[PDB]
Amino acid sequence: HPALTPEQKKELSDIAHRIVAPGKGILAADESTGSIAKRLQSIGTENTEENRRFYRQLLLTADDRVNPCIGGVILFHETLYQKADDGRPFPQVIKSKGGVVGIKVDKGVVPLAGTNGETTTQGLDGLSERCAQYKKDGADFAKWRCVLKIGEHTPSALAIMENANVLARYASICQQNGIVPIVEPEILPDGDHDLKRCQYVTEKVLAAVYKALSDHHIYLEGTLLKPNMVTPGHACTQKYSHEEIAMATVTALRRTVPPAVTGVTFLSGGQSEEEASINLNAINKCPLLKPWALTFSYGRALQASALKAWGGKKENLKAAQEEYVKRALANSLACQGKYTPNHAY
Amino acid sequence: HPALTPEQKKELSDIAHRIVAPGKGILAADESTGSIAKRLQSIGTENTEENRRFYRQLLLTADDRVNPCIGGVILFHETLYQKADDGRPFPQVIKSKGGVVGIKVDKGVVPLAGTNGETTTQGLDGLSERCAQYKKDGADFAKWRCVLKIGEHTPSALAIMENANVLARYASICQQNGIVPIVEPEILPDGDHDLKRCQYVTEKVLAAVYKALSDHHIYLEGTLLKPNMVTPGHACTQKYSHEEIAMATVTALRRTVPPAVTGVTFLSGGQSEEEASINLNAINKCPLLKPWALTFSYGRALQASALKAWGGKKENLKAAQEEYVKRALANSLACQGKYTPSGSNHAY
Amino acid sequence: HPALTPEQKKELSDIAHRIVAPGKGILAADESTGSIAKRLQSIGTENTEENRRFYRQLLLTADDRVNPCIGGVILFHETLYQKADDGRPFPQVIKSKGGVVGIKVDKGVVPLAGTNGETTTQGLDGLSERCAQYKKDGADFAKWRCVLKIGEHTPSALAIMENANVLARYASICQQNGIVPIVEPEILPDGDHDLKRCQYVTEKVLAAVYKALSDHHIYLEGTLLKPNMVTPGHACTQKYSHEEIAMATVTALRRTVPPAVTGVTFLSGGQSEEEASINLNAINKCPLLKPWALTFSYGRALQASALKAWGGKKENLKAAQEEYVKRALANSLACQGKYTPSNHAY
Amino acid sequence: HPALTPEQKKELSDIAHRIVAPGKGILAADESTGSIAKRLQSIGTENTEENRRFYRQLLLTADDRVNPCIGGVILFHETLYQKADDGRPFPQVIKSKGGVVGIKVDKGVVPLAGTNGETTTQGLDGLSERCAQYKKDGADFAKWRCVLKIGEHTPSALAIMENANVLARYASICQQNGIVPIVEPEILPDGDHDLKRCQYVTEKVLAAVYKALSDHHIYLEGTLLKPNMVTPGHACTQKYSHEEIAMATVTALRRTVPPAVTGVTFLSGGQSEEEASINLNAINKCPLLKPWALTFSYGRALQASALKAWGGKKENLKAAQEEYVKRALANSLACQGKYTPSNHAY
Ligand SMILES: O=P(O)(O)Oc1ccc2cc(OP(=O)(O)O)ccc2c1
Ligand SMILES: O=P(O)(O)Oc1ccc2cc(OP(=O)(O)O)ccc2c1
Ligand SMILES: O=P(O)(O)Oc1ccc2cc(OP(=O)(O)O)ccc2c1
Ligand SMILES: O=P(O)(O)Oc1ccc2cc(OP(=O)(O)O)ccc2c1
Repeated sequence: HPALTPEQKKELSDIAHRIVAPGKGILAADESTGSIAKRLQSIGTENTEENRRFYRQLLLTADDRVNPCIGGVILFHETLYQKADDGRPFPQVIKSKGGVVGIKVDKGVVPLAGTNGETTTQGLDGLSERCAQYKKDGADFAKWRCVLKIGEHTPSALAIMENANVLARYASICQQNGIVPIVEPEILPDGDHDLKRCQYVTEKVLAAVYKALSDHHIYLEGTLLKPNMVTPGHACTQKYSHEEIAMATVTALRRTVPPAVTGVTFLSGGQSEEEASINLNAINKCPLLKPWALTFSYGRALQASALKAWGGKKENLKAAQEEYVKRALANSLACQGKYTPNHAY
Repeated sequence: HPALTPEQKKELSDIAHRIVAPGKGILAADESTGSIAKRLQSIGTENTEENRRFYRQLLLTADDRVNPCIGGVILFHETLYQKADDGRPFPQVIKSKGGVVGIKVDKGVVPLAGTNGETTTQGLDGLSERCAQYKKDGADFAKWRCVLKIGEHTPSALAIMENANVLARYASICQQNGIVPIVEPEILPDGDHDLKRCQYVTEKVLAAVYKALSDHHIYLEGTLLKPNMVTPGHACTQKYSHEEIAMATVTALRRTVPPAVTGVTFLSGGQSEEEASINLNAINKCPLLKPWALTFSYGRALQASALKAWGGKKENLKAAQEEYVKRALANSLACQGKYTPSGSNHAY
Repeated sequence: HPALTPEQKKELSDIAHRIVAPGKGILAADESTGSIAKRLQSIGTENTEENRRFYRQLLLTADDRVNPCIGGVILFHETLYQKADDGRPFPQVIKSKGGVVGIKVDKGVVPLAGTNGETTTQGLDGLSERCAQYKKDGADFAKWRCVLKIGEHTPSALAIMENANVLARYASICQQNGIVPIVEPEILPDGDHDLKRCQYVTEKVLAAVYKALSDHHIYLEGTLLKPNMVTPGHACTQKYSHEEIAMATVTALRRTVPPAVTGVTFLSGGQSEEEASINLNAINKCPLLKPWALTFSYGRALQASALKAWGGKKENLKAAQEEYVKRALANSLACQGKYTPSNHAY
Repeated sequence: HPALTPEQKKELSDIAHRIVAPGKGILAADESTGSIAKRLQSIGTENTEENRRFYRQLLLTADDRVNPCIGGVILFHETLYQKADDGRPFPQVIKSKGGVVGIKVDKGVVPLAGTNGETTTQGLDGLSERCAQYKKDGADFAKWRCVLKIGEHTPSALAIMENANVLARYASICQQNGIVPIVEPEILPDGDHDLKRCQYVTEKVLAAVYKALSDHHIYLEGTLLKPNMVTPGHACTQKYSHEEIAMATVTALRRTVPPAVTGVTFLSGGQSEEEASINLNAINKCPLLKPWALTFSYGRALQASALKAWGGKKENLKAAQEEYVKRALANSLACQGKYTPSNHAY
């Protein structure tokens, strides 16, 4: 009673490797209806199904310069079943440009009673049947987001254990259905903590994640990790260089992520488009041994400038697509250490 | 940042105590559509909504002799929103007879990959909103069933840990919504294992359950436990007395269940009606100290003869209700150690 | 492959029940040489082997009024091999008065690196052989003390897990050698935390303790628990009644201690002689259901006045023994709820 | 509350890297008195301190061809304080040849009650003081051996958790004293299980080991791992190539051992001299990515021919040393993948 056959393992490993192939990263376009509404609101655009469709089309149909930059695209359920103006389903559009289609499958955070505002994430019910259908409809990987926060009593032992366990359940169900799970334990940058505190918490969270994945018999070669970079908190007064951020990030990963993991696809969080590229580039130039692909799974850091240039106006299509292409090319170079605009750990 | 206020704790504790008050147990009538279908096929009756309504009505409207016997009734979702012939919602029927209304909220078992046929249970998604709605609609306690199996390499560490964890998540969400959770970690009797193997596994499962409930800040006084009795496997060749089953059961509970737990409501599993009554009565006569109510949460051990006597025929209503009443009375006496058919310590 | 046979289980259960039989508790006299030195220093007495022997003799040979009060006596290694003036080994003196002999077997606390001053406890190496010898030499139960502290980031997950685990190892070894283990996870009263914080930490620690005992296959009927009472911190500004202390303590125990545990023998900690008796009495009068004996395992709360009355002078023997008898009698009444000098909010 | 300062970290990391520098491995000569007795008995030699000293001297004073092969030497306590014929302490002999001195610090296995013959390991009591003394006396790394067995119900959850936890306690204490800990969770080859069963158990054990090291705040860059290679059981009838053994071994390590671990020093266990060299060579030629040194920490695989050529006779000194030197050279090439005498299926 092994969880997976050699054939199933090969399929998962091959998918995971395609997504993070050299020079490639992930466009994270899986904002739910409530979250994308706030993005559209920031440009005074109504949150209609058509406006959401057109915006996703804008990103997915950028010119072929993005093909070598984008190994995967994460979609929200609605977008997976939408079509471009030429009638092609968006999964077909993505594949025709050399991309793997991903689907976000979690159903949001819920409060953990007895904690200081901590959450876990729901979405396991009927997940297997959903994954089998998503697989039939063109998806080959999935995403599940857990959220943790650095504070006085947080993240607590309960929150670390519970989020690690539910990530492992999600990963197990995905792999039974031919879907590569992206494991996203995000530690929010909120607060005034410093770099080494983020590093400490990240190390503890990731140790818990991989012990849980082991307990649940997860095939690591058929997974990806989507962590926060190790950074000071948003309100931290002490300032750090990108090389220090890179060193703390790579050290934390080296202390917790088994080499069998196929790749690490960083979330951009609250970083600017340039900051996310500079940090990712510094991570890839960090002189330590890094036995996994180190690339991007960016939302805002790929979309910010495209969203503004668009402004909800059809005539700004080309201008908006150019901004996205410029960030896709930048981060493709960053994940190779080719982008130009220690014992203390 | 405590999970619950003193007012919320009092509500949950008062509910839990009402359900298992002396002489009272639970009617477990929460079979899902697929499971009740098998019950109806066994008496050649069609599985229609009306036949399900009629059958549930048959149990819930039995004469007032059941009132001091039934502290609680577990319903399936459909039944919570059905009505008796007089137009009364079934929850109002139950309450008017002194019972607390329960709702089963799990969404069935699912396979754990990498195990020898082991499962966990799903049903957490949107559970808080469901509990708030069920509370509004008259439910005060809930049920969630996890299933474990004694076998070669089972129950495994993973299966024990995961089922305990999901039970604790369910219990936490229930208590946030004023619903008393019934925690049901059922160890099936399938297999040829002997009595002391069942006792060992039951002790290990219950220790994991209560550590998980602690980790998730569960208020034990506002919970009930629905375990298997400790019995040999169905295929075991060695035979045991009811006194030995009782001693093994009470010993396992005394080694694992904190006295703050308000009550233990046993499942009947594959036991016959009489066997389940005799065993419960022996459990209550066991001379060891037992700091929780020890009563019943019975499905087939309350229903089997009523279902048969009914046979799907409206003219058999009174005869079917009489069979149910008889088992309700029997088990009311058994959960007091007062049941009669007339109506070594360190070896464990 | 059960850990114990029915015969080994009966032996352990019988011992545990003798120690905590109704009206009985434990004299904890197992201060090591460095700790008893501070006690003798407090009365201007030199810390010699003979002064330690004499002081322990004073306690162990008090008159027969203590016999129904004292179910057990915990000794330090040295004392287990000392003799009274009549030539009798101290274990024989204890047994002759109806007491079970206990031996402290831990080797003190050690720091946990990476923690905010937290410790675990050492003493497992060669413990099985030590237990076998102690059993031959008249001991039937043992004691092992872990120490946890309430503070900003303490007790940490690491400290709770590690102390629970080492207690389980100790208990397992003891039970293989016919010794009933007393499991002592002391949460110190140091600090300004309030009563509900102590209750919260005590509930979490004891849940960890009993999960570890389960994982290690410990026979609970052949164990005793020696916990702190649930009290405010020593420096807490909010004040509480003995009844609140009792309610918080009994509630924490009811939420964590399986009924199979044979007895709970409270440590006195920093409490005065009278405070420790009043609190134990209030615990036994608490109206909730308590399915285990609730009695005492007291050091200073049985010894403080005896030590002062002695003052190191052999001519104060009887006066000092009288002070210990008075506290033994007080606490025997208290563990029955017979001593006189909403639960949903917990 | 960080466990170590940057300076303490630098020292441990520097030591760890010196031991497993390219081409180098470890001579494991830390057999205790009882275990070396079995070795000497197999060559008809009396187990006296002098014969133990002479045999250890024979190994430690082998000619300078072993200097680039031997990065560290593990000694038993007795040997750390013995001297060569010329009066030089053995630690000075080792260092004068470019070797780091190691000390075995565990006190052997003890049974876990309630298990099917499983053990944990003892040795924590007073370990901090022992480590500080050993550091003073020339040791810079240590070894602690836990033993697990593949059987019907083994290794159990209890055995895995407890051995991982005690290994982490040992590692923590070592690092507080400037000693690099070698963590040895040996899964025995006993039994008739196949290669994938060993791989499965090895992955589960190592995942538990590294979670425990994380919980105890262990600095992984200042540690080494001494695991079993992944092999079929001794009584398994199915046959495997060295390339399959290598693939299963590297796959297991890639799934569990964080890249920050400085090196993996395989135990030889029951393997012959040639088999252990050939397997280590195939491990280093395995085409998968390996972010740690993969070298040897060998006892009998370095000593077997030398012990037999010696036969307890002083006049066989040079013939015996020659056999040891030949195996040090062989394994130095093997840990470089230069010794000569589908992946989804794992
Ligand atoms: O809860 P929902 O809004 O439905 O899901 C989310 C939540 C956060 C996200 C963040 C993203 O950017 P990045 O931080 O991954 O780079 C991209 C997509 C995201 C989708
Ligand atoms: O999965 P479902 O069938 O929908 O839910 C179930 C499963 C098992 C049951 C067993 C019962 O009898 P007892 O074993 O509690 O006495 C009573 C109700 C039950 C309901
Ligand atoms: O560390 P050592 O000194 O060797 O052992 C101790 C430590 C604390 C003690 C406290 C006591 O009083 P109580 O708290 O048990 O009532 C009695 C004996 C004690 C012995
Ligand atoms: O129990 P003790 O005898 O005191 O210690 C041991 C036990 C096993 C050993 C195995 C060795 O060979 P290898 O398996 O490390 O290659 C070398 C030294 C060993 C020492």
